[PDB]
Amino acid sequence: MQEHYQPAAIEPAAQKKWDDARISNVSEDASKPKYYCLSMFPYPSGKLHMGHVRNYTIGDVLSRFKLLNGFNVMQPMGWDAFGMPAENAAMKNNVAPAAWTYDNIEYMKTQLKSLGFAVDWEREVATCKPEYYRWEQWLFTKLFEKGIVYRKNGTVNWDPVDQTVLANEQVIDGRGWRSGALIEKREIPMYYFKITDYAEELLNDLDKLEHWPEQVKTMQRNWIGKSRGMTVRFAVSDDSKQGLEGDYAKFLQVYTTRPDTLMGATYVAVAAEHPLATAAAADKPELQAFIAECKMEKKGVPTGRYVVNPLNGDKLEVWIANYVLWGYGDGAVMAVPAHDERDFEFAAKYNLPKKQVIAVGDNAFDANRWQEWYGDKENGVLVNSGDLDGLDFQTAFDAVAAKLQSQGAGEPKTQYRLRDWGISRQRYWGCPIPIVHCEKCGNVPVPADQLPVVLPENVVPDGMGSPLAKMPEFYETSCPCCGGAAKRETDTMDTFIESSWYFFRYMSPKFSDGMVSAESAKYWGAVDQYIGGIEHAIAHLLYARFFTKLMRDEGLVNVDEPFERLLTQGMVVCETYYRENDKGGKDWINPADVELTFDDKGRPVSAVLKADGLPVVISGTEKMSKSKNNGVDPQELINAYGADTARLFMMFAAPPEQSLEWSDSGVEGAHRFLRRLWRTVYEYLKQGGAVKAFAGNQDGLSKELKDLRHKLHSTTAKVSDDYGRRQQFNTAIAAVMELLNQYDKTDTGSEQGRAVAQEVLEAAVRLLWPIVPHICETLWSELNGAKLWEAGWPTVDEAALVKSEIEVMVQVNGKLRGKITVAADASKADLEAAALANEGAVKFMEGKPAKKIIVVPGRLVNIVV
Ligand SMILES: Nc1ncnc2c1ncn2[C@@H]1O[C@H](COP(=O)(O)OP(=O)(O)OP(=O)(O)O)[C@@H](O)[C@H]1O
Ligand SMILES: CC(C)C[C@H](N)CO
Ligand SMILES: [Mg+2]
Ligand SMILES: [Mg+2]
Ligand SMILES: [Zn+2]
Repeated sequence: MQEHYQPAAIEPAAQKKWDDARISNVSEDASKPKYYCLSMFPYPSGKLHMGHVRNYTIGDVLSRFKLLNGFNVMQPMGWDAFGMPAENAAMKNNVAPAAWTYDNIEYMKTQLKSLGFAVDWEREVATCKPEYYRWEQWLFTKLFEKGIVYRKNGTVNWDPVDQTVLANEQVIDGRGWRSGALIEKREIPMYYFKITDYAEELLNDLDKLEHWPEQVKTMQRNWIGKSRGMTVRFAVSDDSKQGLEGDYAKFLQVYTTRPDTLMGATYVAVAAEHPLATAAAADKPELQAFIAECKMEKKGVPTGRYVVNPLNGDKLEVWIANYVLWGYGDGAVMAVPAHDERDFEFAAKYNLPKKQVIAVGDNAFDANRWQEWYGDKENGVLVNSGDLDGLDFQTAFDAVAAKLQSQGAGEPKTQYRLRDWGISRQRYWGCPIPIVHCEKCGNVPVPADQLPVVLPENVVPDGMGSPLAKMPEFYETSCPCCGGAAKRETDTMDTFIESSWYFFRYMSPKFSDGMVSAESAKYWGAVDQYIGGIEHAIAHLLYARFFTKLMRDEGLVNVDEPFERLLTQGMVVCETYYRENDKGGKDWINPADVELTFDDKGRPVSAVLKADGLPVVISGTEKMSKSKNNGVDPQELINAYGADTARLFMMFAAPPEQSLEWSDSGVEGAHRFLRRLWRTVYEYLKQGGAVKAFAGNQDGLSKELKDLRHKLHSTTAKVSDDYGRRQQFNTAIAAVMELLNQYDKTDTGSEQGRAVAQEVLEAAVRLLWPIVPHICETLWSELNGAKLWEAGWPTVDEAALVKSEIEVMVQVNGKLRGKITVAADASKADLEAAALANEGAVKFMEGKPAKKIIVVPGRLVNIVV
């Protein structure tokens, strides 16, 4: 064994050894229980950085832990290679998108292989390859036939800088998710996935996800935004039917989420476009006037027409209001000023009545001043509401529904804030949309036998709109239904399509007859463990659940939910710098290329780019990001310190969910521990070579060696709990450091000492193998001739956890009066102290003090009083 810890020697050799053994290349093996551990795959948008090291080392620790515990572990990696992240990176580096993406993939694969993650590289996928994207084109056509995918014009989110529409989940603070530019509204036709058809299932199935962070589930619940409401019909009065036709002569229909307040409605408000607006305004120019202004600030006019409250018979006047849009669904609303602030305003304004139908506790009701308990929907009971009196919100809701339905005057109605998912993009680098536009047949899907519609890879976008829209060699084609001249769709699919199903593709990435083979889907089931940032909560983590339910309903998979456990690792953060460019954007600058000037107290005041000595903007600590050019490249840390140092630092510096600020001192501290581990094994082997590890009954072992075995097996129990239940890796390392601390203070030079040292060191290197496998593999081979991954996870010897104690009898004047339990090395004075604390001795000494305390070593204490 060499004295110096030399990562450049031992890390390539350990990786070759694992690769040759094919430890990470797995099949559908029914002999071992499956474990599918997945880290969210990266965009080819730059070099990986130490934040990726944290993400992917967490996954590797969990994978290697389960591997040592006898699971069939699939841990796959691949490339989220289509769409805006890869294409924008290519354009920023003046490379064609395809050439950029494939070269960047090769660099990222080199970076990850140097880190020694236990990855099944035979399951590698690149989502920009036709072998991948043909299957999402397939699913698209299947769903398009059923109307679950559809094309429709409408108002959309337009990003003027990325020059594309965006989905609602890609608008962050009114800005595009990659550009940071303010989003505009445009009317552009788009292709949509009808995710609202699955809104109830996507909401309710969140309750299944006991092992997701509550915050992720709450964010998705609020994004879906279910509201249980009530459709309510007010019959039009017999004298207000002039001009109306059809159902609009019969009743006025409204939607409300407070049907518990229906007994308190005092008027209704109607849109300027709703038919009763027109009928009342037909002979009313002062009403056509309001209609014209309309066709915020609440303005309203009475119409003279009246409708009838179905629950109490009240006649209510219909109002035109500018706050009622002809897209409301009904285009008309009821008004309860006593319990809704908006209605309280528009009724205090126009002096419209306010009737109280809710009481919350003993709060007085002032009909002149609004209070926020008027809107309390959780702690209220109904008043002035007939047989609804005394009901709470949920009970009154169901009772109002029964009432309305008994007379056919209403029914429950659910709405959602969720809107359908707009997926088409005016961008080149993405999956082609398998649609052909025929002047005779309409928008027709490309038949399955003609998929994929292949994206040409030799395109350099000119930065002026959709490049495929300028390529008749791509879009001129024949109609698949009639054979006539037609045009391919030139919009492409958004990147989030590929990431919504890649975790199924990993199960059978070479399956050429479908998205995923039935046999492999049945074997791997769902992802047991998913690791990625909380930034994915509203987009990917919602889209992926939706796609899973789609594929299940197509009969491709048999799970309802893609990810069983989710760990959202904290962000590695570091300094950021940029310059404003002449295009109005920001050129981000790596901290390594910056020279800082400081203060008298150490404040960074100015910063310059070393290349030109010209200023840069100090932007402050922020998430390490490829797109902000602030990453620390792990390959450079590996070249200087070794991959194990990079991995150990990221696992030790904080609990995995906590933000982790970059520091060079953290790097050196991790390396010094690895030197300590190396030196500890080297010095042990130097003084006699390896021996058979202690095992079995430990009677006859010295107290110091028993204490070390207690610490050893306590440490195994703790690390096991930390990897397997708590998923906390910093405390596992600290626990092994404490074991080594005790080892250092223990004399292990004797024959039994060396046996215990071997046991300690064999356990330590296995306990740490998931975190720093290179050094642990190498040290194990110097200690022990067997294969580490065949020796398995260390076992807790419960016999080693029993404390060394003795029971001593206490007497008073010779008569035995009790029994005490003392440490095995307790002094004679500890026995005297403990014996005089025995309730038997105290009770039978009768207050008298001891005349003498006879002690027989470790057997008997005799208190003479
Ligand atoms: N600073 C970071 N700390 C921890 N995990 C990170 C960090 N940056 C990215 N990740 C994680 O790495 C995975 C891949 O993300 P991605 O490819 O978007 O990297 P990125 O640095 O965010 O790139 P980009 O800036 O182009 O979005 C995700 O699970 C993401 O949460
Ligand atoms: C699962 C994917 C949406 C992850 C992205 N490629 C990185 O944020
Ligand atoms: Mg369950
Ligand atoms: Mg990212
Ligand atoms: Zn046709």
